[PDB]
Amino acid sequence: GFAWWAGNARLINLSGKLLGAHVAHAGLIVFWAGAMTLFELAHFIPEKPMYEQGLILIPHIATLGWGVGPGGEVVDTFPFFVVGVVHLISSAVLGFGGVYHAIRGPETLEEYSSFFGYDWKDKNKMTTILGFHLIVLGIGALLLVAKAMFFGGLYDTWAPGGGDVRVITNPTLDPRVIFGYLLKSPFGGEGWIVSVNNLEDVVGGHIWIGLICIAGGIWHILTTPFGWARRAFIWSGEAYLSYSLGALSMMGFIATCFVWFNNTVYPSEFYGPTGPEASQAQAMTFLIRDQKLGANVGSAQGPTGLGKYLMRSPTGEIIFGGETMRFWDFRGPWLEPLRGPNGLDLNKIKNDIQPWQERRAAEYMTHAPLGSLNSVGGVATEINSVNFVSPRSWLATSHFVLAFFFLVGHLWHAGRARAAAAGFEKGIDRESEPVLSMPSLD
Amino acid sequence: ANLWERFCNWVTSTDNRLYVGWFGVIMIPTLLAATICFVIAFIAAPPVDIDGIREPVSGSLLYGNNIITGAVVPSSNAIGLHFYPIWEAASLDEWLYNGGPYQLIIFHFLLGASCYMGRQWELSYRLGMRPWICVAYSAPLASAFAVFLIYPIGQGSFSDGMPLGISGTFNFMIVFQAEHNILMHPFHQLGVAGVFGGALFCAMHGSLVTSSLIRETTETESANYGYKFGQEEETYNIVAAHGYFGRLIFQYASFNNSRSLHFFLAAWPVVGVWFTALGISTMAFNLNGFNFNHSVIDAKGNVINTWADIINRANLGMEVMHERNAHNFPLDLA
Amino acid sequence: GTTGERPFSDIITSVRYWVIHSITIPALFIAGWLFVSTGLAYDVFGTPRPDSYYAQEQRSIPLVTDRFEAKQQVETFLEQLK
Amino acid sequence: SYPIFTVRWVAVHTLAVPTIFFLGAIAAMQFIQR
Amino acid sequence: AELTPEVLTVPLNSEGKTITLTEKQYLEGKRLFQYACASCHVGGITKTNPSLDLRTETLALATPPRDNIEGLVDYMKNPTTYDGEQEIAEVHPSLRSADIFPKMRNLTEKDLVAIAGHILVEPKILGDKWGGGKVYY
Amino acid sequence: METLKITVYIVVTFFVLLFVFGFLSGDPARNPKRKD
Amino acid sequence: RGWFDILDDWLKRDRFVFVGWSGILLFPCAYLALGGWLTGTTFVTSWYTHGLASSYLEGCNFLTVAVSTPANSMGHSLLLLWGPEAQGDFTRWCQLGGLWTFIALHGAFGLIGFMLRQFEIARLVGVRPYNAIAFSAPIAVFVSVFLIYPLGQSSWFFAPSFGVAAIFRFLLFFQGFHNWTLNPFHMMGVAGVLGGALLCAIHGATVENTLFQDGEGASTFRAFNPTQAEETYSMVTANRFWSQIFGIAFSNKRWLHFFMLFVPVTGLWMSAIGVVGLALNLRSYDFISQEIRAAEDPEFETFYTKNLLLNEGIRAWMAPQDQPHENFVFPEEVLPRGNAL
Ligand code: CLA
Ligand code: CLA
Ligand code: CLA
Ligand code: CLA
Ligand code: CLA
Ligand code: HEC
Ligand SMILES: CC1=C(/C=C/C(C)=C/C=C/C(C)=C/C=C/C=C(C)/C=C/C=C(C)/C=C/C2=C(C)CCCC2(C)C)C(C)(C)CCC1
Ligand SMILES: CC1=C(/C=C/C(C)=C/C=C/C(C)=C/C=C/C=C(C)/C=C/C=C(C)/C=C/C2=C(C)CCCC2(C)C)C(C)(C)CCC1
Ligand SMILES: CC1=C(/C=C/C(C)=C/C=C/C(C)=C/C=C/C=C(C)/C=C/C=C(C)/C=C/C2=C(C)CCCC2(C)C)C(C)(C)CCC1
Ligand SMILES: CCCCCCCCCCCCCCCCCC(=O)O
Ligand SMILES: [Cl-]
Repeated sequence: GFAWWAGNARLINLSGKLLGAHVAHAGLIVFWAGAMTLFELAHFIPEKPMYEQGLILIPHIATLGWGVGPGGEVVDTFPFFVVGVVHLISSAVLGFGGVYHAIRGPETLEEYSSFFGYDWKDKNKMTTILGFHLIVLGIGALLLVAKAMFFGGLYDTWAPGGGDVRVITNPTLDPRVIFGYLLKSPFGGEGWIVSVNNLEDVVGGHIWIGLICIAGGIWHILTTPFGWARRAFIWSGEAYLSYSLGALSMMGFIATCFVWFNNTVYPSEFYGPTGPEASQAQAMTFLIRDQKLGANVGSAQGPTGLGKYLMRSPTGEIIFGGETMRFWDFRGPWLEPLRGPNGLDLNKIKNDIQPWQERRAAEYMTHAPLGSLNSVGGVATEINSVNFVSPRSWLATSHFVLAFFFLVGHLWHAGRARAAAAGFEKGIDRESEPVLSMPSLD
Repeated sequence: ANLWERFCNWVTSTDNRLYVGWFGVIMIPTLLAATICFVIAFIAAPPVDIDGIREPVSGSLLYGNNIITGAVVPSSNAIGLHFYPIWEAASLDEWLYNGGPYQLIIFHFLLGASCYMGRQWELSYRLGMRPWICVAYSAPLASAFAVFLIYPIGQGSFSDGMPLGISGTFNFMIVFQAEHNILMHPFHQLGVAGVFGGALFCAMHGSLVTSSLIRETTETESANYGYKFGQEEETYNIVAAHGYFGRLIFQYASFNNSRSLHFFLAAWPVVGVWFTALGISTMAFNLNGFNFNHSVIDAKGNVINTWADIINRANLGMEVMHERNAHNFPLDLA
Repeated sequence: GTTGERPFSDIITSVRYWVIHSITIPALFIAGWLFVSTGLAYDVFGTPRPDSYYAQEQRSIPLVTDRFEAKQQVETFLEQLK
Repeated sequence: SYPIFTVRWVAVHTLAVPTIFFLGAIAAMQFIQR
Repeated sequence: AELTPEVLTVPLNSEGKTITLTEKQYLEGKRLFQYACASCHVGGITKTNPSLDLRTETLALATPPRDNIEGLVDYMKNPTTYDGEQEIAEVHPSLRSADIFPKMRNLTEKDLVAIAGHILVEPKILGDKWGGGKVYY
Repeated sequence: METLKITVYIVVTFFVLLFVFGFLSGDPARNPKRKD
Repeated sequence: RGWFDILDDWLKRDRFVFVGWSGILLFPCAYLALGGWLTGTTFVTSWYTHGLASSYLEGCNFLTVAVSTPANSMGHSLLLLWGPEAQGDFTRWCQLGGLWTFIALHGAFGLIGFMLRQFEIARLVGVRPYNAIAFSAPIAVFVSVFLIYPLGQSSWFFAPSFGVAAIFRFLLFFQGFHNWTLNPFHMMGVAGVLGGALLCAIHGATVENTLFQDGEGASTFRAFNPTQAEETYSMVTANRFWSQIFGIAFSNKRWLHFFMLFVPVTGLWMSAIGVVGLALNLRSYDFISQEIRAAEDPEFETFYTKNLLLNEGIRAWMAPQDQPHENFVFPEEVLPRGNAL
């Protein structure tokens, strides 16, 4: 009894047409991944940093070690083409199965086959489908491990000499390290799992997750939910959707912070510098300029009494001064050579800054992730000239919006699933209004 | 008869004057902590070094503020996004100087308000209501997350979160405009349409229902006494209201279905405020309002100013003066 | 329910409607196009053309500064471009 | 029968006629160069 | 006002020879300046060293004088400090350092003249705005 | 300060456990129509 | 039947767009106000009054076009087409700012016409005139901002210009020059507008989530009938919910809907009063006690003093270009600026 604007709710109990909707939609996702990659490649100019060109998919491929060499220079565009073509081609297969199952195939699957058919309220069948998909997911996490360890490695921004593709031979297996990330505070200087800063931990985490997902998949194929879980959940397709919307919302907010703060699995070479990074790079830049002119940057007192170039963090570490004092948790391969045990090392600053560090700071300061909606780069008062919005801002903002709306959708569908399960989603029975049979509050 | 199940029955009782519920078990302590700390800080907290430059800003009444100027001041820029509970300070004196109370208040408040939203779902379920009032409240709730949590996360510091005070609020608005040109951002423009439109439709609906009240009283008594709580009959004539409003404009621009009408009332401001909350939340990552600065130039290349360049002059005056001691380098990159 | 005018949906799906308006709509569009492409819009409203905001060696705005001589000031400024 | 020309007809054309004209003029403007 | 040949006439060298650019060259120069330079030099300033701008009077006092096509084209090949005492190709884009500044790789000699001409023409159009910074926005 | 830290940890743990166990205690059944 | 009564008959016929006697004032004035704005934003410059481009023809977009105010030198001239300034020359009239007064004055009489239409239709249909009364708030805002405010100032130049960005500039002007955010009358306006939007949202949501099940569909809109006498949602359950969630709730539907009229209308009326004060520069600009302390005690700092520095920046940095008739020349060295920026 749904209206046209809620028309996809008419599929809740049509397993065959619903399968087609899902598979056709999957074709749309893979189609966009292929079409967008080819569009990005058609526009790609190798002499410009990726992040001056509005690219978000080529950076993901480069990060896996395809197409790039030392320093992130693009050496071969063919892997990008391949990725895009194969996705694009694959979307026709998914589109074909999708429209066949949506339009021509059995409307319900329960009759054609007891294996593919399902009842939302069949807790055994639901956990079995979940188990299969967990196994698939586990395999997917192990593919990343396979790439990193046996098929060319990954791009490592921390590699000595400017960054490079590196095979991961000793992934981190120590669960104190792997699960230690899951227990770190999400606040500053800690950063929960967003602080992962080396590829050994990245790959070992995916070994763990792959194994965990396969084990849990096997578990759910073989079990039925225990009574305590039976009594805690709503068992209906809309309820299950609502659970997944909540999970996607959570994941999207996490992805947002990943791309905004992490410069390891989102190398700044490809994505541009992070906000903290660019701010630090400004202070580095003027420290360099002023020191070259003769300034003693360690002893220069600024207007407030705090150091103009250098000051202490609240726990004593020597850090950049000015407003970037807030960003002293930043860590990046161009800056760490200057760090000693007590923070920034005055003797390294005076003696060991290299031209490539000067260049990188100047580049990152002038490519900070600030810009207008019409892609005028810089602070809001800047004049037109530079066409630039950082890929990090594009990826952060988009995924914040999506994550927010999916939380709304979680609330919408979770509340509706509860009300429909108890039988009052269409309104209050005039003849049995609960409040009319309750005592008054006063 | 079991202790836990009796506790469970009291927690979820529909007979409590104020509903508690499981969300209430978290909401009540966190709102009380935020409220008590807020009241005490507003009255008596000493000055706070908001921008981390050893330049403390007095926010409380006893230190020379009135109701309009007073604020609980954001925590120090020196802290940034670091977690600063009391037990991390060497002393309360230190915690107060560095703006500790702000953190305690906003974290307890955001948790408590979140649970307030869940509590709205929860009682609707206990009462056999439909469930989505809580979805309406997600619009103001999202807006508070934006200014107290998301914007600091994006800019790297709780010192750039919204101060808990009347003039502090205006300070936050002005700085935001200089750094993000929020007025030229479509999501804020949608917020204005949501809020202006919400006020419009509030007045419209109130005046149309009020215009069509059925005569049930005399000139010597308030017409409100013509309605009795829980009566079954509607108290106004919606067909007369529609007959007036459809002629004021034209027939098909007026609702005759009260359900669609009240759904529209709900949806317009909620959706507008979602957008404006998303505006703040995405300007948190410096995707700023439209920049048409020097977009119009003449045949020779002279800039021809538009009203956008005049906005820019105002934005510049805000930019160059804000936090006038806090910048040592030429770009205010966060 | 109705005041006797002809329903819109009946009109805009009608053959006669589109016989007339397939002419009148493009005609109006083209008229407005020509109003601009001929330069007439500039002259009617007094709007400067891209070459007519400033004189060649001029970065002063031709701002009207008198109420009752305003008409003549504008005219003086325009002749400084001929 | 239905009348052709009404007050409604006038109100509609009072707005539609200049709208299309303005739209054509604003279209032409997109090709103006300095 | 318009882009006349008078405005498009700039000094070619320190000896007073002049060259008249076409409108095409000027617009090419502008586009290329945006491609390769504006990230630091938007509006004629220098974001990473604001003490040094692209105003003609500043360039005139550079050693080698840079207020002419030749001086600017050379600067793009082999940049020096303002007093000419040190070569700074390793920290400033130039053809000499196109290995480390890749945007310089596909610049032709003609592109260099166009960029140099844009830098010399723009203060003739914009006045104090060119190189003056936010005060003049 | 450590006494304070411990107290808050304990108070928070306590309330959070009330919340988790309360919603695990057959919450779907606590409505006025169908209880299953 | 006299001629007047036959014209009454015709004016008051039930048709797709009701006309009425009020229509004779409303329809020409509204269409002229609207046509003037579209005409000016498409074709007309602000070069000679403001030194600004302001039309699509000139390269502006929907956000930056405006019909701008006349030059300050016009004072409060009506700027009639046939008046002494334009002398019947339409072109010069456009260039001098005549379309601004044209829109504002036709707009004002159109607003009167519209409120008269609300009265007229309400009398014909037999309802009470509260929608007309509510509309007094938009009227008060219009006259106070577009008419009274510039009349207390030097000229129409300082009224709002009719455009998106131009209004944005107006907001910012009011901050920097009038400290308008500090004004308790604006604050009451903010509360009535934000309070109205809250009431709108919370009332619509409440109704939609206290509906009676009056049909079997999952789309609950179908189970309403405009002639049913029964309430379509439960006031009783609504009241219980809000009483238990918030502590208090409405119990009287009439009071509820009057309150919805009251809150935003009152708020708008309050803001209009504050703007009447600003017509005279009668601002709530300062707190004297704060200034006395801060002048004497250089360590005393509040969010109030921080915001005045921002205002000072706004004024010095925007005035020369925003008020070109003043010929302000502020050398670099006199501009207020913090460190580095
Ligand atoms: C990803 C988006 C998506 C997907 C995949 C679906 C899928 C589906 N919808 Mg939903 N729907 C959507 C969006 C979507 N919808 C939106 C946005 C709306 C709002 C308007 C609706 C409103 C809606 C309603 C009101 C209803 C559905 C229904 C259905 C189902 C039957 C439709 C049918 O027989 O049409 C028949 C249509 C055609 C025969 C026309 C052609 C359609 C084909 C598939 C176009 C394919 C083009 C493509 C280029 C082909 C490539 C081929 C190549 C791979 C070989 C189907 C599973 C129906 C349902 O549940 O049935 C019980 C139903 O009543 N939908
Ligand atoms: C998860 C998605 C999914 C699911 C659950 C189903 C389920 C079903 N389909 Mg549909 N189908 C799908 C996708 C899906 N299909 C796609 C993508 C296509 C297009 C190729 C089709 C085309 C299709 C047709 C034409 C027909 C069905 C039929 C059926 C039924 C019986 C299938 C059978 O006996 O195969 C048994 C098992 C096999 C044949 C083994 C296949 C092994 C696969 C191909 C390997 C895994 C692929 C891998 C993940 C991709 C690798 C990535 C690569 C891009 C590099 C069943 C209800 C039939 C039906 O409903 O009859 C009424 C029928 O006639 N399907
Ligand atoms: C998509 C993934 C997925 C999904 C949807 C499910 C779903 C389910 N699982 Mg399975 N499970 C999975 C993956 C998944 N599982 C994997 C990979 C494993 C292997 C480890 C298992 C192992 C497993 C076991 C051993 C059991 C289940 C059970 C269940 C059921 C109850 C779950 C429940 O109450 O959770 C709600 C969660 C809780 C009540 C406890 C919360 C604990 C977390 C860690 C607290 C953290 C909260 C914090 C705010 C978030 C930050 C994370 C932090 C660690 C950093 C449900 C059908 C139960 C069942 O009935 O089995 C038949 C059961 O006993 N699952
Ligand atoms: C995995 C994601 C997912 C899935 C599968 C569903 C599935 C469903 N939803 Mg849920 N929903 C979701 C996410 C999801 N939703 C989110 C994230 C939200 C919050 C925004 C909601 C909010 C929501 C509401 C409010 C309702 C549903 C309803 C429904 C049912 C019918 C929906 C329908 O026919 O739409 C048909 C599709 C349309 C009418 C098209 C909508 C077009 C959108 C709003 C605009 C998109 C434009 C985009 C931003 C880009 C434009 C840019 C530029 C061109 C300007 C169906 C069971 C309905 C329900 O309860 O049924 C049980 C219902 O009333 N959904
Ligand atoms: C409801 C209709 C209406 C109203 C209220 C207005 C109101 C106004 N218009 Mg608008 N106008 C309208 C319709 C209207 N207009 C129409 C339909 C058009 C298109 C033609 C215009 C076009 C228009 C323009 C172009 C301008 C105005 C202007 C004005 C303003 C000045 C009017 C004035 O001074 O009148 C003076 C006249 C009267 C008040 C008439 C009084 C009637 C007298 C008493 C009778 C005379 C007796 C007779 C001469 C004796 C006969 C003897 C015989 C034998 C010789 C005012 C805001 C001006 C403006 O906006 O300024 C910025 C302006 O320039 N109007
Ligand atoms: C930052 C990464 C820059 C980019 C990109 C470009 N320039 Fe630059 N320029 C930059 C700095 C830090 C300096 C000062 C160098 C010094 O220490 O003296 C300069 C200087 C110039 C100059 C000289 C200005 C003067 O003498 O007054 C010129 C003419 C100049 N830069 C030109 C120029 C061109 C043409 C560029 C694009 C090819 C370009 N710069 C890019 C920083 C940066
Ligand atoms: C159901 C439904 C629906 C949906 C649908 C869908 C969603 C579909 C999908 C589909 C799809 C998803 C499709 C796809 C397709 C694809 C294709 C068909 C492809 C092709 C390819 C090609 C041909 C290639 C080529 C190439 C190459 C190879 C190389 C490079 C170059 C180029 C690119 C050229 C709708 C809503 C509408 C409606 C209702 C129903
Ligand atoms: C890969 C990687 C890694 C790793 C990771 C991992 C290992 C993770 C894990 C993760 C996990 C392990 C997670 C978990 C999660 C969980 C959650 C998320 C849950 C939730 C829950 C809930 C939701 C509940 C609810 C409820 C309640 C509370 C009561 C009753 C009712 C219910 C049930 C509803 C690292 C970092 C090293 C690095 C990089 C990469
Ligand atoms: C002033 C004047 C006058 C008058 C005039 C007039 C009256 C005019 C009118 C005019 C007009 C009357 C105009 C119109 C125009 C229109 C337009 C220009 C439109 C546009 C639109 C659009 C662009 C839209 C779009 C869209 C969107 C965006 C979304 C949705 C869809 C749509 C499509 C709607 C006279 C003569 C008396 C004289 C004096 C002066
Ligand atoms: C109340 C309704 C008022 C209607 C006003 C319509 C006005 C149309 C008048 C247009 C005529 C302009 C003629 C200008 C001649 C001026 C000569 C002079 O200034 O000495
Ligand atoms: Cl700084």
